[PDB]
Amino acid sequence: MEKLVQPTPLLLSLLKSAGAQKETFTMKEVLYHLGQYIMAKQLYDEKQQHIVHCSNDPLGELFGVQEFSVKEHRRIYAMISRNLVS
Ligand SMILES: CC1=N[C@@H](c2ccc(Cl)cc2)[C@@H](c2ccc(Cl)cc2)N1
Ligand SMILES: CC1=N[C@@H](c2ccc(Cl)cc2)[C@@H](c2ccc(Cl)cc2)N1
Repeated sequence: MEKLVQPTPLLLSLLKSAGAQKETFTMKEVLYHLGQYIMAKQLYDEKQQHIVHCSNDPLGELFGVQEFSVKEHRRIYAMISRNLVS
């Protein structure tokens, strides 16, 4: 069975605002809901669509960055892990 992870309060609140309805998730599920949030908030750069703008959004504080690239996967996993229960 795939390992389930447990978002801490702020990430959990974001995930549920995006439609999530449980407390533990596979990493694939966490990433899915985050992608939905980013899409819904229109955070992608208009010309460089790999870039997510966080400087005007609470996601910036959650991840601790101003922009990130969807192509930097290790970085994204790290930003999520800081928001998972150890
Ligand atoms: C969950 C997801 N599906 C893709 C998509 C792509 C286009 C559309 Cl219309 C819907 C979903 C992608 C996306 C969303 C927005 C942008 Cl700017 C770039 C990539 N995110
Ligand atoms: C273009 C695209 N690829 C997916 C992905 C899936 C996994 C990873 Cl590590 C990167 C991009 C998804 C995404 C983007 C950003 C986040 Cl935070 C979550 C999901 N959007």
